[PDB]
Amino acid sequence: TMCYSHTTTSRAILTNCGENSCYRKSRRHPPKMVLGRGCGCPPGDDNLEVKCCTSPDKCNY
Amino acid sequence: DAELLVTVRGGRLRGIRLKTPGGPVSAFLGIPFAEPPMGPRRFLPPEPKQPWSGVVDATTFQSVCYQYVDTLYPGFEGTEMWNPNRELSEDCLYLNVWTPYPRPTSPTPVLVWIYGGGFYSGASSLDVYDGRFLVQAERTVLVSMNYRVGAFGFLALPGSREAPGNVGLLDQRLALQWVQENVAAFGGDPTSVTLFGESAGAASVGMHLLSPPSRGLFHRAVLQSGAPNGPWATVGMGEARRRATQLAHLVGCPNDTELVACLRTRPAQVLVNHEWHVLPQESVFRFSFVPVVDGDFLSDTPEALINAGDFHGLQVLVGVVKDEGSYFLVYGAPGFSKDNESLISRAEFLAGVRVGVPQVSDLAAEAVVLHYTDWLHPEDPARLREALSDVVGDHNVVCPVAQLAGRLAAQGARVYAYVFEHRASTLSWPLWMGVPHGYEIEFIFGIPLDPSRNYTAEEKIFAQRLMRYWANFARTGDPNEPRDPQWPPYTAGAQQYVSLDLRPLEVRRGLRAQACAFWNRFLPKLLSAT
Ligand SMILES: *[C@@H]1O[C@H](CO[C@@H]2O[C@@H](C)[C@@H](O)[C@@H](O)[C@@H]2O)[C@@H](O[C@@H]2O[C@H](CO)[C@@H](O[C@@H]3O[C@H](CO)[C@@H](O)[C@H](O)[C@@H]3O)[C@H](O)[C@H]2NC(C)=O)[C@H](O)[C@H]1NC(C)=O
Ligand SMILES: *[C@@H]1O[C@H](CO)[C@@H](O)[C@H](O)[C@H]1NC(C)=O
Repeated sequence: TMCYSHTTTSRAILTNCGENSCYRKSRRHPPKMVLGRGCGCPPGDDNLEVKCCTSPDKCNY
Repeated sequence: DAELLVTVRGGRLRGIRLKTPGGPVSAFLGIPFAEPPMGPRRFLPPEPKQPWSGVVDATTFQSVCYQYVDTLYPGFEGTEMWNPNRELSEDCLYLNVWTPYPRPTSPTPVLVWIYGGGFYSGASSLDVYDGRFLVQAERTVLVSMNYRVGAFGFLALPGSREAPGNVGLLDQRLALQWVQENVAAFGGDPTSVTLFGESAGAASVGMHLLSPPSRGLFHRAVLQSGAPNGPWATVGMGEARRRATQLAHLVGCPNDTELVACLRTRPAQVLVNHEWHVLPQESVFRFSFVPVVDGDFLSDTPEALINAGDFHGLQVLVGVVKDEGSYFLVYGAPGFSKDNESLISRAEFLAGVRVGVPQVSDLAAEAVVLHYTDWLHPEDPARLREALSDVVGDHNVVCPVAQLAGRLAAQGARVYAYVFEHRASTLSWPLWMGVPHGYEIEFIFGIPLDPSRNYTAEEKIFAQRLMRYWANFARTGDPNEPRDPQWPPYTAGAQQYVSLDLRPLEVRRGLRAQACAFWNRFLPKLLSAT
């Protein structure tokens, strides 16, 4: 799968996650700032919400 | 040209000339004004740049101050146009000078730009901040600096020397001092300096008005869409110590000296990773590290200083866009997205009120709902969308600004006020957002004059009309084009302001007067009792 990729301090690029899943890290409560996008499916937390997905392309937007 | 060569107190510079439809302009980009605040200097007040041998390349912009990058909407211009357009660095204290070609012979009035971005972001190199058209069209000198944002600029352990706080405002002040001692080199008059800024930039401006060590550094102020007395603009010593201590726990940091010594060893990115965690509640239009009321830079709260202050001798220009609130709602208010028309239900509206008005009793929220519901149309989605837009915009911007303007005008200052009501034809945000936060800027700098951009003809004229208003204010303290429609001062009684759009000057009354009484007079009485 083709998903977005970036940290807190880099612009969003496209990357080939492949058969893995994607993720969208964000602040759980408002303001819901996006803090990350990439490959895999990492744990979130009280302050960090993670959203996972598998398809289609650009699904972690 | 020998006009692209200039000598300042610290050494020689080599500028670049810039093309514009009306003629060339000389630019000096990325002049160091401070010793780079890295290593053991992170968090400290800035130190002045030491004299250099040789010629400094001032042809290009310098590094952006280390910051979070807003990536809500990947590939979207509406958010990306505010993002860093140069590599991030802690070595970021540089400023920029634009001056007419040829260099003026008589000392010309200076305009200093302080950018906004919620004290967590921003940069002097962003395209929308280009000095070239304003300097060419009006022959003033234009200066703009980078100042430290986020933790690097505003993390405070109040009372400590290792992290006193407010150091990004001190960055701004150092650049202003540089202007006093170097601006003649470019043809500028240090006895005529006007500060202007948008959002956090405007809040910054307002704080320089309230901090005596800054008063010798400028003569006039323009505050666009922001005010020091905004609920997002300052934070107490209690909260600021809590927030910085939270952050130090997140990055693993065990005595205030030990705490900052530890913090200074962490890579910049590790600090930005954790910035958003330390925010207390659920809210939009709230930022982690902002200016602290510590007794130093501010001797009291912005409100107490505004109320007590003497402002004779001052000209201030203040204003707001038509829809201050709308931009922020997509950062967490239920039902809001830029990818549809956000026609929310009443249930979403009520939940959104709690988000756009953080930290209040349930009773206070019912009061807001009371005032902002049309009881003839209590459930109409479009109206509920505009109303929550107003709630957030009024609380955070229009009503702080309006109160500031009334207190200044009554206490000496000569005040002029505007509302900016033109939606740019090139605007990339949807139509329900209207004229949002920060979309008057591109016209004030006359970005529509740029050939490579797709602005209409009436907008080119409009922009030049605006640049004239702003330049007239900088020269004389009066935007009025002498002579023959006229823009009247704002006073607390008559409360006159002007609309700025393609149509000519229209004079109205009351900056959202009914709402402001709720926020400034009643709400405080309610919270002081419940
Ligand atoms: C206008 O847009 C908003 C925001 O939706 C966003 O834009 C859309 C085009 C899609 O790409 C969405 O994925 C995207 O978030 C819409 O509001 C959202 O509606 C959905 C349901 O339609 C909400 O999801 C639900 O969440 C609850 C828990 O809160 C769950 O129980 C449900 O199972 C379901 O997942 C979502 O929370 C909400 N987004 C938020 C938080 O703002 C809105 O419906 C849309 N209006 C239209 C379609 O005209
Ligand atoms: C102006 O509009 C044209 C339409 O074809 C487009 O190709 C170009 O990229 C636009 N330039 C901008 C957005 O400044």
